[PDB]
Amino acid sequence: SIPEDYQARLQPNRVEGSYPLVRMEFTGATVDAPLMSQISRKYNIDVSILSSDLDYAGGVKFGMMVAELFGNEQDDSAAIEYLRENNVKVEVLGYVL
Amino acid sequence: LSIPEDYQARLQPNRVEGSYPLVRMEFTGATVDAPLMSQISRKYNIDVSILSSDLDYAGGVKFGMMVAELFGNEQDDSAAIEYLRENNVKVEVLGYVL
Ligand SMILES: [Cl-]
Repeated sequence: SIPEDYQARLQPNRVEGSYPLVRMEFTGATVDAPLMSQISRKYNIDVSILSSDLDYAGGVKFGMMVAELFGNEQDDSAAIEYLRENNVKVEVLGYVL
Repeated sequence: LSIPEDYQARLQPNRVEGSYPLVRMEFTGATVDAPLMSQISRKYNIDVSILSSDLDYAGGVKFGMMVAELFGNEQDDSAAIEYLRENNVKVEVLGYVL
């Protein structure tokens, strides 16, 4: 489920002037922390949230979020590995030009 | 419009020591097109602890709701809430979580 105007602009590889579009999955294995806040501060990422379907039930926060990550290549790569280190599953769908 | 049991039990009408606001934020096509959670995370040093979100993007518009606990100082969270409102996010302070 990716909006069609983002699809039309989605490329497989990173070109000049494009930014990663990610789908992030959260489960009861994901570290319990304000991770979007932390990468916003630590790596100078603007997390442009497109869609989310996160829920909290039975003591667990779970679901998915799709976001475009605005920053530079070094910073967005660092932020993606930080999220993976904290057990967010991150799929880099492509780069939005 | 639901809020998880365990949060409900801890949710107070007023701000006490060691409590933090729980907010419900509504996004419509009137909301400024900006990475607002990132912006308040930096500008006001707010940790946005997201409980639930139901945000969709269709037809050029992001819309829906997000419920989050806002961790920071009282001065900073009040400033961040006003910043969100100024950017046309509807913000309901549901209470304070102790
Ligand atoms: Cl946002």
